[PDB]
Amino acid sequence: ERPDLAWLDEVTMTQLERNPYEVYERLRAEAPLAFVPVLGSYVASTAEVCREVATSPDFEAVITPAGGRTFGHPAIIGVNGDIHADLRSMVEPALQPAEVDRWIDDLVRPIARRYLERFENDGHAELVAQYCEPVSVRSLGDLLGLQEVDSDKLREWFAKLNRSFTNAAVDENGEFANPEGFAEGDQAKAEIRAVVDPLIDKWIEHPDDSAISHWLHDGMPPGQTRDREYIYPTIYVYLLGAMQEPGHGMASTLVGLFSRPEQLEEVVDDPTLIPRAIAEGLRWTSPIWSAGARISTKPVTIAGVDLPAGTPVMLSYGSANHDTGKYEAPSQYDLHRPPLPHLAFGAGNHACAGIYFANHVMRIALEELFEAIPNLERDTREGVEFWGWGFRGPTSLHVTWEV
Ligand code: HEM
Ligand SMILES: COc1cc(C=O)ccc1O
Repeated sequence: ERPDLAWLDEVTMTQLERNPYEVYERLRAEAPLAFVPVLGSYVASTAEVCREVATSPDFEAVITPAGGRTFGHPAIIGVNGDIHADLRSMVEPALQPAEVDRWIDDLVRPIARRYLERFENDGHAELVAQYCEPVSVRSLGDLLGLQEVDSDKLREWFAKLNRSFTNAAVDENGEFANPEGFAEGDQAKAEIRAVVDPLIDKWIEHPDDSAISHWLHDGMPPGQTRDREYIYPTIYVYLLGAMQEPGHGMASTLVGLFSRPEQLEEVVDDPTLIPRAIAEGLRWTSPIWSAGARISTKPVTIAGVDLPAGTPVMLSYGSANHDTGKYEAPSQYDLHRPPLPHLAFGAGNHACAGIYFANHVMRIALEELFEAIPNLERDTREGVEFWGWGFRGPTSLHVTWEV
């Protein structure tokens, strides 16, 4: 509807999935808050606007249309008030820093070693499928109580939920343009139910130290549990983003380091720099790139746009993390970038609950990788492609090393 942005009418969903950075560079300059027709929503592209919307008292949580179609209610990312307070209290115990420090090393390090031992003497590997994704899902899967669900299956589930959650394209009338793209999300949920319903049956009668068992029991009156239908949407939140994003983050960090071979050498030589390398990695390609949204609760003015009450705004944190008002040459990976705040974990009341855990998973995984393969190099015979608008990461990461 905005005349000078008529070019946005020609932006396609495929373009945003393959490479959103050119469109979003224009948005950050022309319209930090803009309606994108193919997404059917206002989008916030700059750090100032994302931060304001995510922390404003005049906005509250909502799920995107395709996200809500995929997860239903009450997904922790999309609720407010008393329900959100309860779901936050439910997930937070195992994520508390002092608790994570008690067991994170004994959890992740043996998992990383197990997967590394399968290929560390081959001289070649595709690290997304052989290392980054397995370590991410096996670590969280064991924490949750899903020890008997294979990492192949956890990876398949987050991939299907990813595509369903981000099936956001809409047509002229604002209707989903690809309604059949939700079917594999529905099929993944059906499989998850078949596996998890018996585990919940068991945990209700025999609680244990698994996180989902504690979700059922913690804070409840004696003999009561949270109803499974009340917690399943937050289980899906985990089985998508919590399973996927640490693997995305460590892979993007590696791609970034490979693009700066001098900096990769530094980090291999001095592993205490791995946390700094990961933080730049998350800024450089944010795993949660534009998955979330807020909705206005009152009429509000943002970036010169007068929004009525009830207006959704998508939070494109991955674009915000390339805001040239903050960073110099943000499209380049730079380990020695001055440490600044970033928005890869969001902001406000709905900011990431698992930051401390996620950073440790990524750190320990990179530590063990660089120890087992110090002469790791990227297979330049292959190129690295990134995919995703809602969630973004490399689709593969071929490497080689002298055995
Ligand atoms: C590098 C890995 C990760 C990244 C980049 C990431 C990023 C984010 C982002 C951007 C949000 C939305 C924040 C907002 O809307 O302002 C979020 C929400 C959330 N994340 Fe993380 N995440 C990561 C890993 C994890 C892990 C491993 C867990 C659990 C163990 C987790 C648990 C959560 C939860 C529960 C929420 C919802 C918070 C709420 O709505 O109140 N995250 N995360
Ligand atoms: C932490 O996992 C999730 C986070 C988000 C944030 O927008 C969306 C879907 C997810 O599964």
